[PDB]
Amino acid sequence: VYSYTEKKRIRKDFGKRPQVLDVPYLLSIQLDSFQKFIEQDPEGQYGLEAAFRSVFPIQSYSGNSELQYVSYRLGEPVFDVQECQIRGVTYSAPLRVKLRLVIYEREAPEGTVKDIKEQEVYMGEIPLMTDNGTFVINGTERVIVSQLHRSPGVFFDSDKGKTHSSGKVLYNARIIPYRGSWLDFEFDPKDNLFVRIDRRRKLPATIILRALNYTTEQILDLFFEKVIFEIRDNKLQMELVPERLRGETASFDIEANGKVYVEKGRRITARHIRQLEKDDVKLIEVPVEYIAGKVVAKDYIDESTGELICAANMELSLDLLAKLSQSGHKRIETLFTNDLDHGPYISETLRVDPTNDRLSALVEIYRMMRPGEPPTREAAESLFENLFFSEDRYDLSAVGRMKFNRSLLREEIEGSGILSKDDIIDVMKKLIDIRNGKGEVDDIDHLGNRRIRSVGEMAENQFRVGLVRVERAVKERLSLGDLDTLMPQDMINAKPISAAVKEFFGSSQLSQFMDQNNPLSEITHKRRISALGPGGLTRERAGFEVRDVHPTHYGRVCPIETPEGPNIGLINSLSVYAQTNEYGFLETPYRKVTDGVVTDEIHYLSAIEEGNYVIAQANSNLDEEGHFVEDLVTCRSKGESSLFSRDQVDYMDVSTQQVVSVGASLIPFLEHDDANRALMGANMQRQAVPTLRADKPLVGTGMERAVAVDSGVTAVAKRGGVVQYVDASRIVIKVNEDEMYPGEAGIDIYNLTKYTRSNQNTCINQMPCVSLGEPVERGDVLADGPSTDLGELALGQNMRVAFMPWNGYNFEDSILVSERVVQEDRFTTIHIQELACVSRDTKLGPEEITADIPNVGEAALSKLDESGIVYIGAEVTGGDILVGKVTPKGETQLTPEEKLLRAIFGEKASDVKDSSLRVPNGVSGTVIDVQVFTRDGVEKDKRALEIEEMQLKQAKKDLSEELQILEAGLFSRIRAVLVAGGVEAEKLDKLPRDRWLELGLTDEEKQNQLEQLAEQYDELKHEFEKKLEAKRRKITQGDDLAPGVLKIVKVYLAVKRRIQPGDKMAGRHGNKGVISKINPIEDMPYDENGTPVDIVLNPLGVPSRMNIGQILETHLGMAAKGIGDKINAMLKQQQEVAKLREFIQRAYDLGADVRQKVDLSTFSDEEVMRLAENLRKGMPIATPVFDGAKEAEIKELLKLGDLPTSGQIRLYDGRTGEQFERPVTVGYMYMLKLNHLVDDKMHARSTGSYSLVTQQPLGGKAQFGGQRFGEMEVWALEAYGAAYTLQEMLTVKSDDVNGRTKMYKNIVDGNHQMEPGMPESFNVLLKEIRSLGINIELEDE
Amino acid sequence: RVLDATQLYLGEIGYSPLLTAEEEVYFARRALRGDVASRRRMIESNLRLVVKIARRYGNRGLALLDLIEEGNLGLIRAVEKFDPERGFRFSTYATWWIRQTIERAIMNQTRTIRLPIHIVKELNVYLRTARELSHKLDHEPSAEEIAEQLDKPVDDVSRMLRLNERITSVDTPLGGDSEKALLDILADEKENGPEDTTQDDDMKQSIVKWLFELNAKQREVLARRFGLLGYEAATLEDVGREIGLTRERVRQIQVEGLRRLREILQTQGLNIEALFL
Amino acid sequence: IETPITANFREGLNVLQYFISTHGARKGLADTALKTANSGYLTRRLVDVA
Amino acid sequence: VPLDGGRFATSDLNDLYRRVINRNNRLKRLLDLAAPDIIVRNEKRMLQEAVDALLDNGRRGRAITGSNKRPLKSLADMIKGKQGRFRQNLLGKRVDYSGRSVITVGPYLRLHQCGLPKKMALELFKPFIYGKLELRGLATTIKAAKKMVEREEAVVWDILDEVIREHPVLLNRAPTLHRLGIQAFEPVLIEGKAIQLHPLVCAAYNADFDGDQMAVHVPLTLEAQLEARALMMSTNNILSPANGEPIIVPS
RNA sequence: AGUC
DNA sequence: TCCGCGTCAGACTCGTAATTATAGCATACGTGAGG
DNA sequence: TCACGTATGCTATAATGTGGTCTGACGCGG
Ligand SMILES: O=c1ccn([C@@H]2O[C@H](COP(=O)(O)OP(=O)(O)OP(=O)(O)O)[C@@H](O)[C@H]2O)c(=O)[nH]1
Ligand SMILES: [Mg+2]
Ligand SMILES: [Mg+2]
Repeated sequence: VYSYTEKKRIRKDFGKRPQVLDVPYLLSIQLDSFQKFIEQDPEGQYGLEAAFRSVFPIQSYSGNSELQYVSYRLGEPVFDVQECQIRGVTYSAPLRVKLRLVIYEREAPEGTVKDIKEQEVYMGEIPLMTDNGTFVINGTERVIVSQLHRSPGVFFDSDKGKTHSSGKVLYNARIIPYRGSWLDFEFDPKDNLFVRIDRRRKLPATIILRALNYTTEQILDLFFEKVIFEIRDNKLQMELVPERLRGETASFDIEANGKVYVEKGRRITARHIRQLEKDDVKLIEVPVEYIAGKVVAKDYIDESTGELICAANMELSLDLLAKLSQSGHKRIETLFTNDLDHGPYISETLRVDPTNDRLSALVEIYRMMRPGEPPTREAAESLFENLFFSEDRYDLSAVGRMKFNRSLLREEIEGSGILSKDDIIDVMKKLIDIRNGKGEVDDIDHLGNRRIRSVGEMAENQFRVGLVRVERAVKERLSLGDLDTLMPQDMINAKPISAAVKEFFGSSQLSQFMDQNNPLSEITHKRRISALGPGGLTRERAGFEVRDVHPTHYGRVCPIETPEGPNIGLINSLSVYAQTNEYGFLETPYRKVTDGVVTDEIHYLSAIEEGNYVIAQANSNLDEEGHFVEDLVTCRSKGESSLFSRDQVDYMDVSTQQVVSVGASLIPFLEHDDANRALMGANMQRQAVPTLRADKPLVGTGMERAVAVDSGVTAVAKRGGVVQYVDASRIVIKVNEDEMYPGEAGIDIYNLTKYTRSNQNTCINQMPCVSLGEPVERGDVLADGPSTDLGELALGQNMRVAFMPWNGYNFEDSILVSERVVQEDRFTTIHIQELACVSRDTKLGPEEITADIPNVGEAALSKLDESGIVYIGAEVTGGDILVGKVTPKGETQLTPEEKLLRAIFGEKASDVKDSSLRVPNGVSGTVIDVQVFTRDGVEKDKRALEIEEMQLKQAKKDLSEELQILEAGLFSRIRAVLVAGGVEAEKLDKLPRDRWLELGLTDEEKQNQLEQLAEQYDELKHEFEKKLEAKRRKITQGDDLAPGVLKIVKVYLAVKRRIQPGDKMAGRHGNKGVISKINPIEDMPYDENGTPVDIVLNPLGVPSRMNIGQILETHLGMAAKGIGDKINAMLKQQQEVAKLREFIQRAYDLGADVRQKVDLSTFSDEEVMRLAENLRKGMPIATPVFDGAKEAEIKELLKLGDLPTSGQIRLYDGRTGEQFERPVTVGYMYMLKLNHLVDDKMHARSTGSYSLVTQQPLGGKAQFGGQRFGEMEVWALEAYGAAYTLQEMLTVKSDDVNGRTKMYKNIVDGNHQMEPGMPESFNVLLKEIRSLGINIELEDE
Repeated sequence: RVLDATQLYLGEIGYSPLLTAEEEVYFARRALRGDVASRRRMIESNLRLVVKIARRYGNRGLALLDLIEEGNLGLIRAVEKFDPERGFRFSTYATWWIRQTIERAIMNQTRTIRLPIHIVKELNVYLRTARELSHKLDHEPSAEEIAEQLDKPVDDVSRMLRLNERITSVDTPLGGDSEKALLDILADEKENGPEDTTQDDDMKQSIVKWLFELNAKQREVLARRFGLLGYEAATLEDVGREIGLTRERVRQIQVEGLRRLREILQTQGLNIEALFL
Repeated sequence: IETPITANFREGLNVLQYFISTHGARKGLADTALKTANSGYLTRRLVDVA
Repeated sequence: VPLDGGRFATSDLNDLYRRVINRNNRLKRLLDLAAPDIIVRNEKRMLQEAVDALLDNGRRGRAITGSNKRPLKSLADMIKGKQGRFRQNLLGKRVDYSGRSVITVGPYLRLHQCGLPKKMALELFKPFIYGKLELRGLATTIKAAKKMVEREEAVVWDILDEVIREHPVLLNRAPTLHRLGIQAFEPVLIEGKAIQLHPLVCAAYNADFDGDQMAVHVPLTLEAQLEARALMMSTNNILSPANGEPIIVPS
């Protein structure tokens, strides 16, 4: 059971592990997240609903006036994505919000029966996400990368030494909300508990409890266990708890009843403890000396005087005991504090605490945050309540509350966003438990503590900021104004909200130009996770621990895909099967194992859930529809891996691929490649420029098709049916009755995008896959995108490669290529560049776009037409004028020479300059397209007007063909419905189709169908009118441009670049190279058969690199092509469909334990010859990642091709004809041409423009810059002798202004003398030091 | 550890007396008559009002402290032109003055290229109109749309919105990281490259050699006119001051010098070669 | 790491051995980006002194 | 300065000077007006704050944030940092007659040679061409010589070949860790855009041709040419200056 | 966002 | 002992170019051109 | 003496203390 597009070309699968779950939609994250932000939910606070209910209702300071939110609505987008990209505008929907101004009476108590004004106000346009997952901001496609941050909740951490060479581990708790001030608790070397509010200055931890209204005795009752001391007759007694002592040393002789249990000065073991507990020991007699040091719990006062004998939390003595006895207290509650397990921390912290009561504590807190400002009681209560106990300034969020409650071992997940008094104490309790030794520290890098924010959360936050800025304005105007004349829209401003959101989608670090070199680049960019940007880490902040692979990354984050750079470890590609949980943690699918039998029941487990279960490995062998074959299965739990029995196994990895990301999944023999090289391989696949002919990969994995489809760059069939009309522009499909809805006409139109510019100026071209009259199913590829073969992803071109040295032409990774590659235009690449020419208005006057340009050859003006615009189709080269432009010059006081010169030619050429847009130097292309944007008031150019004539008539034709094909397809249905219960075949075709409004039949369901088709026909009739008026308006519309700008002409050039020495090429195992030489076909090593090799790569760049994948790819590639060469030979000689069928079935069903079955047979003869015709240019094979082809399977495949098992061949030198002395590994490596072309990197400069302040030449090729002569490079000249070369580089070559011109003149004069001076940078330095008020004179000789 | 200039100043203001109605009247009568202490006490007591106004219009241009000092200048003019004879309170009158001086300062100091209040006021009306347009047109105001609403010239609206264009920092590094500042992209325009300056040297040197190649009387009225050898660039009629003293003979000889020189450029290999230039 | 990689590149690593490899690999790569700075800072201190 | 867009762009020193002048002049005013001393004091604090921001912003506590939120660059910041003027514009600089491109092997080369692309070398030796063109009398003047080069006439190639003869060029690779990271070669004009490097010196540069690039620099003076040929030539720098061993070693 |  | 300040490699490529808000009108102050 | 951008001036209900980022590190003073 295979689909139609798979019947055309089947990939052979060497995988053995049946996939229970298919690869999901890869662009899930971006779409779900943003969809939640815009999604209208009444209850579920997500995006805007949440944002409005959070801020609103806003009530005035006076309390008479209030503004309340009803609902919102997004207007439809003013411009489609297409018009936005061309015009250079943001693709957005207008946000209209219903708001109700309600007013109260001041005279009545809270009478709402005065004024209720309700109206729909504009607050900004919100940028919309494309169906692909991108935003178009100012006509540029951008991706907002999902973010990875610390989940709100609690975290318990500890400086492991660091502070105090004492080497004390200081434990701390950090409470992180989603919004609000941070609450820190920490220990000090002296075991005093401290609180930092908002990481300000230190305060004693007990002070915060006093602010929450805790008496001293209540605090102590919270942290400490009480120990009772009874004073009986004269001897001292204390109420014993059998264990408490436990692992202590007995300081007194412990006697119980009359009989001695402990010996004094011996350690109390488990036996003593169980003896005492079983004897039921509750009183023990003790010496008076033991209480010296014990801490009293409560306040004990003299009932006679009524004065305090001892305050709570005070160290007892023999005399205080005596005074207590004689007052009449024969029971003393003392703190249990035995070091070790129960530490007196809070007891010691109370002694450090300078504050006494609640007020004194609130004042001290107030004084910390606002130091200097006098306390008021109202102010201190207000500040403390507004810190962590205000619903408006503090919000843990659901995830914060949930992680908080789980960390404190609660049962309930959901609760208050504000901190309760119990929360804070529980946190302090856990901190102190961890200090004692029971309980552990949380790990920050653990994915259970790192949460994912995709777009919608971030758009939501910026939108809340906008609202908050508005709330101040609104509340301010509600109080000042008269309430009754004043409506809500005069108070609201749209520009703050629009500005907040604009700054996120345009200025933000996470909003970046989509990387569109190739489909994989796009798909991987959209599933990126960054720990950087706002609310995240910085490169400075980022250590070594965060960057490295965490155990929990298994199945969630790729371990082998991260930029090799400063961003190494902060930026992460998402794993294949990974997804976001409801709270935003990453989760991974796992197959439930029940009673040892491995069900297809699939559970997504979060980082924290995963720790708890034992998960078997994917490679673990299952036994035919039940349990594990092997007794001791290799599994992982508690973040570490070993053998387990079958009964212990809870779960298993869904696929072998789930560990890896998308990009790395496309690497065939990943299993045989070093992880470093593999990283750069997955990284270079993103740099692959699509060639002119998109060639499939012979050695694939199977992710090829998934990636091509999910990327969206391919046109995929929604409805299916049969293709009515193919064209190099469009595909119209007639839908099948079963999916075809009876309402609208059932004809799908996919318009294909032709040769369009990418962000990296690569070429985006869609070609049709299917032929005219082809039956297709839902989810079939209808048209191939730029780097896609029939449905599969095709990033470059496979080639006959031989591993062997050449005459140093492959020295260090250098690549030797055959001329045949260039001839066959393989790795020929298309670049579409967009150049704009802007006509601005200056103080002197408007710039003119005439062809009438001072001092210009007829050669140049030949290519410009009446208006001054180059013709479509015109080939151009550097310096040719594309759009002629002249700028008004003010009265030109000329040098006498120029007066003479302008007098000689008489070409005074009026008061105007030459600012024409001309082709950049050395770039050369054909003009494919021209666009003109004019404003409204200025009279249009003749060429601008003819452009609009074309767009208008072309628009009319497009819409007309829409209505025509839609009407034909709609009446074709009415014709079939009318036949249903009314045979009039020949009679209905004769009368005109235009007079079919009269035609009906009897009142049944079929008459209602006729009514549907008739209402649609007329709907399309008016729709066509309003569509055409829209198009006409946009074509006439003097687009609103930047101020100053009258019009803009955009020229699109198409350049064909040939492969050439200096161009960078790589494979998919991170194996790079620069092309050194293009060898004539004659020279290249050739086979016994006479066939020359395409590429000669250096053997020595494999064993050092430890990417053995490339060699396995080469052996299999040759075997694949071996079988393609057999099929090619059988197709050349026609032969039998029966014989081809035999060979091809034996081939597909080769592998030792091939998962994929192919019962050829069912294929019809026509399907088989179309399949063979595709298999002829080499049978495509799939080697999954970690479940790939075995060496023995590859050698078996080679034998089927009659190729050698060694995959080494005899080669003959093209030059000499003699044989190479030993066999050479030859086969097919799929190779990629990366974006790094020498054409773009080659740069040279003799003299140019110079920098503004420093007077040094500029940097960069775009600015025609000199190479930087850095400190490092200077030192080299210092080590040598070379003093003149150095001075040259410092002086006449850089700053020295006089020196450089003088030496230029000397070099044309052929003097080659320096005449050095003073570097202008130094003159500046002096001036900058004198500006500091330091006298820095230069003493003369 | 109170180090902050703002927190110190606000501490000092709080330490002041708050004035009543009868106290305001007593002090105000003495103040206008020219009491030292009365002026000082009325100013010091009403500093609080300045702050509740300067903190109100925050994050709009200048900083709080800067907005407080300028506001204080309004307080002084307010105390100077207060009328205690009118029953109406001081706070009411002062609020006007403080807002006036703050707004005026914010209109001048804020913009690097200094903008006149007349253009600023016009700008304000354009912007308020844009706001009302934006609320009803889901899109933003066009220049022409604003011009239609105010019944004013499109050119005038465009000139104003151009002046609104606020200034980009040159010293600011752009490339996301501190990679390259704008200064280093932007070249010195007024300064010619050594290539262009050397070309002018060649022309100048050539002219000197070209002057000693034509007729002695053909390069004595051609250069002394254009100001090549002479000191001042004279005209056909003004060459008469030297020795020529002619109008016709000067014009025939000027052009005779240029015609022989046109053939000197056709033979050396320029003429149409150096015409493109 | 207490568990070594028993396999070689010809044999092919399994998912667990490859994942375990990653740690060492990436620490190596991060080392080149970050540590080059301290090496280079030592070169520069040495150069200034002599 | 005016950007092309009609907008202006300015140094942050202008914002800091304007702070200082506004507060200073306001202080003059409040002294003319005999203001109460609390207000005079505030203005004197604010004046010292502005001057301290202008000299060294961020040392006196919280630096004054301008337009983005980034602290304004003050006088001291233009001198101080690595980025100041010392490290950036003075102890190293951008340089004329400098170029770069991808490197590739030249196995055919002798040790003292390097493949230099035609178009790259045309541009680097522009003044040297202009000079010979006028001594041959093929160019009447410099602007005609420039237009002959622009047209890339066949005679110009022959002249360029003549200039490059026995003229050494410096090749540099980042990072320049030791002195052999710069070496001089005699250039060999080659058609195509890639620089060709001799294999045996790849060791000193740590050059591997998987896309590395090199800077080219032209020693202009007779002195600089001689220092390149005698001191910095590939052939003459065979042994490592670090240890006695030959760096020029087959690999 | 990259390249050695 | 704790806070403060100081370093943290060297080049290269691209790409783009924003936001706010200050009322409204009448006399006062300066320069140039025309009568 | 006007023309034209710029500047100063006054409005009188009462109103009178301000309000972004939160985590580097290893060395060496004061
Ligand atoms: O981050 C980097 C990378 C590379 N380089 C400089 O570029 C050179 C090439 O960087 P490579 O990544 O090619 O490394 P390599 O040649 O040392 O080793 P292979 O993996 O190719 O076997 C490095 O040796 C170094 O001089 C840097 O300066 N910084
Ligand atoms: Mg390398
Ligand atoms: Mg390299």
